Amino acid sequence: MSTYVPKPSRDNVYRFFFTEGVIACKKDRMGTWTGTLGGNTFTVPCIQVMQLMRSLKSRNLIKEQYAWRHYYWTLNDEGIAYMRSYLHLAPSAMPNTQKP
Amino acid sequence: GHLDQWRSRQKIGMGKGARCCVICSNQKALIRKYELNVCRQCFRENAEHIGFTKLR
Amino acid sequence: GQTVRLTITSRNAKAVESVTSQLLTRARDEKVTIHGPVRLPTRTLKITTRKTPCGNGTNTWDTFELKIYKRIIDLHAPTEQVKKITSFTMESGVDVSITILD
Amino acid sequence: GPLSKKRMIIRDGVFYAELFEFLKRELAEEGFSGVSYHVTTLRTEIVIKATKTREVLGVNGRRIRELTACIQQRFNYKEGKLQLYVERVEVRGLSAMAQVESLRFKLLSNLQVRRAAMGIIRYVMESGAKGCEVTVGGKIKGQRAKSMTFRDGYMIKSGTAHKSFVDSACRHCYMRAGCIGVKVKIMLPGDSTGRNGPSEPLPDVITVIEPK
RNA sequence: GGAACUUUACCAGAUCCGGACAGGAUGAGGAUUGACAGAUUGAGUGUUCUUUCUCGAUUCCCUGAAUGGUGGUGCAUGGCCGCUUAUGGUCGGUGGAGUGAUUUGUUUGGUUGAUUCCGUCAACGGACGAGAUCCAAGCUGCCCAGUAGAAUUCAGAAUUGCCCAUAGGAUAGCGCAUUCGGUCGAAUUCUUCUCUGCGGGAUUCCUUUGUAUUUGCACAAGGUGAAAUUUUGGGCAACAGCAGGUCUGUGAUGCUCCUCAAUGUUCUGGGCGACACGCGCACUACAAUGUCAGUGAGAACAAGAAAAACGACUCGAACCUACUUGAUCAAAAGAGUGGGGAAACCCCGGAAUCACAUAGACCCACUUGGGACCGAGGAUUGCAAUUAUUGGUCGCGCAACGAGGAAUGUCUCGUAGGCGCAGCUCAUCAAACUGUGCCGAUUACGUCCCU
Ligand SMILES: [K+]
Ligand SMILES: [K+]
Ligand SMILES: [K+]
Ligand SMILES: [Mg+2]
Ligand SMILES: [Mg+2]
Ligand SMILES: [Mg+2]
Ligand SMILES: [Mg+2]
Ligand SMILES: [Mg+2]
Ligand SMILES: [Mg+2]
Ligand SMILES: [Mg+2]
Ligand SMILES: [Mg+2]
Ligand SMILES: [Mg+2]
Ligand SMILES: [Mg+2]
Ligand SMILES: [Mg+2]
Ligand SMILES: [Mg+2]
Ligand SMILES: [Mg+2]
Ligand code: NA
Repeated sequence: MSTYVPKPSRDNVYRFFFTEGVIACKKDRMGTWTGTLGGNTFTVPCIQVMQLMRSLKSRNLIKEQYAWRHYYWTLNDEGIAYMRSYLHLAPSAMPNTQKP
Repeated sequence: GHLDQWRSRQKIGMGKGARCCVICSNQKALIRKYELNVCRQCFRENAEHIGFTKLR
Repeated sequence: GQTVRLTITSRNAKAVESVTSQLLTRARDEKVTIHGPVRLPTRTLKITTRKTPCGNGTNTWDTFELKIYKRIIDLHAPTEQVKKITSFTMESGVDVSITILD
Repeated sequence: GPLSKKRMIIRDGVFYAELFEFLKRELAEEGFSGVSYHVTTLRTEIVIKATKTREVLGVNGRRIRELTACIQQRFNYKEGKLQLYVERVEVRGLSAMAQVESLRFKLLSNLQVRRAAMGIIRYVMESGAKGCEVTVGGKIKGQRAKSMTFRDGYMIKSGTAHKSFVDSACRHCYMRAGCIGVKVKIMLPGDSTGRNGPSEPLPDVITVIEPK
């Protein structure tokens, strides 16, 4: 597919990434990635998700783990701060992995 | 039209090129019995976890 | 008269026998009619592959086998009672399915 | 559609194998020792065995909830249908997976192979194991690769009974010179409790009960 | 590793960046993306131009460094596998002996497949390997069957006695005669057969006017028995190694090579299949212990369909197969109607080696043996069949081959050999492999001549 990521698609992925602090995606270029954002489902191509997460990893904002044709990206503390500023959320906002 | 040409044949989804190991994504010597879709070398390493055992 | 079939399936022989015995004892506690348990034929999944990762040497093979043990217990009991009998902790890897016979 | 029983068993085995691989890579530095899952209608409960349960959990279970998010997203579990639990191994020295990770960590810290391997053996034999056998191979000294093995106590190699009494695990160590393989075997003490030991008497051991 | 495309690593070309990130230019008075049409082109491929629209800050331009690679190096490696090595081998501790390397233990004798045991003993104590354990197969107990069956009653239906064939032999029967899984009948009774989780059962157990015998360890015949010696067949299998193989399994991996007209990736087309030839393995034969044509009775392992997607609204379809039609006229097809998630449908699994007193054709010939090569028609799988994909039909058969020199492989009982069937590779294709059952011997049960 095309690596060129539309800005709304990036915003949806980042909102999902912050809401659920982990994104798991199969490594297939001609594949589709599905996520749920406060209800409903939005679809991003798997290759574009890989591109966005590769950029984040190069900036040391996330931790990447790979196993059986699947990626497992987790936001770091720096990544949480980055997403909170990028998404213009309140400082009290936290991913679901951190809520009590 | 380079998007339509890009991976146009891989989108057909037939033959050995459409199938790969579910562990290593290699397209050679694929065990397709019982819909395992695991490479033979990868199966020997993971057979114990899958549940198979060497008996006789 | 409602007849309910319980199918116990696993790849561990000890686990399936333990679950079947526990179901049988609990079913007799509620003094319901029992048919079985029936030891259905055990199926062996067989995969034979070369041992070498390359193609070199004597063509030696590994024969991997997986055995599946299945049991069926027929109960003449209401669905509420059969739920009570089923309501217990089972071993891991044991699948118990409840179906109402026609 | 309803998959046949053969397909269901194959699917469940593949799910376990992928789950084991994911946790092995994720919890390598926490002494990952195994994983078991119990499936019900209400939820699927997964229990992780590790030595350092504090690092597996994290603060307020941050790490364990991140691992839950990984498993839930990959296998498309619904909300409230998946749960993870962490339990510690009662004896670390009787777990081959925990010891082989410890040996790999010590080798990655520029420690001598003889020192690290003997340290593992002393710890394992102190834990009550009948025997320990660790081996390290590949580019240990220089350009030429050699394999060296360190053993103590009992060890059975043949038959099918060593599949029960012997706990094994092998890891790859990535050094500057190349790849080093470490394999740890532990002769589990036959203990009447099934947690640490097959609980069966050894296949070739015959005991005569003393008369009253 | 049975490659049409893909696979694919090779060749002729053409795309994309899947060069993250950082630093520095340009930059919403627009960084950039994608395109209709006409040219370029193999391409109705915006790949590039003309032309303007479109998307907007994701990119683009330059340097660095990253990334990927079925690029190298298996003589840098891990892991795995093969082999030395299918035999009975291997190692400490303490003690003895040597200046030491080393040696004893670990052995002269008998026995065992066995460094297996019994004895003997500068050793004693142990640890592996062998054995034991494990998995199947043979006999058997309990448990069990609306996913296996059986028997018995009534009810229905069928044959029913004089019959001897175109020439008609041999082969049981001589209180109640049999038969009908659609008779798509109905009820009682059961586990003999089937299914199987845990058991039982075999061990040199018993015998010898045997061998050998101080003894011991044992051996040989015969009993008992389903089974009589590691029951049978497998799996596992030590310690040392090999510069054996694999960097073409992996997000295994060090160093190094390429990296934007790329050795990355994708697409198009070729090739991996080419043929004076040599070699290894297999299939088919050379025919009458046969080939055709017909009919009968008859196995066992096994496999079978799909999604975070498509339609309806959880269900359907993919996969396998039965029945019927096609059929008032070939096969192969094509179609419907069901069933099956697989002890449930296929299935009472009608495999063919085999059998036939079939009163069938052929009659010793490269012949009705053989079926290689090649020609025309048609169907099917696939996005694509030319370099025949694969079946089916009629032709070709005049292509050799009439039992194969020197050499050489494997094998001791349900074995060799012969015969099929399933799985596997697989959209289509088996002369391969992995299993399975069927018909079933000759020979030896010995030796160290050869290896
Ligand atoms: K001395
Ligand atoms: K040796
Ligand atoms: K023909
Ligand atoms: Mg042993
Ligand atoms: Mg053995
Ligand atoms: Mg190509
Ligand atoms: Mg690679
Ligand atoms: Mg080598
Ligand atoms: Mg190697
Ligand atoms: Mg010696
Ligand atoms: Mg002898
Ligand atoms: Mg001897
Ligand atoms: Mg492979
Ligand atoms: Mg070839
Ligand atoms: Mg002929
Ligand atoms: Mg082959
Ligand atoms: Na390499």
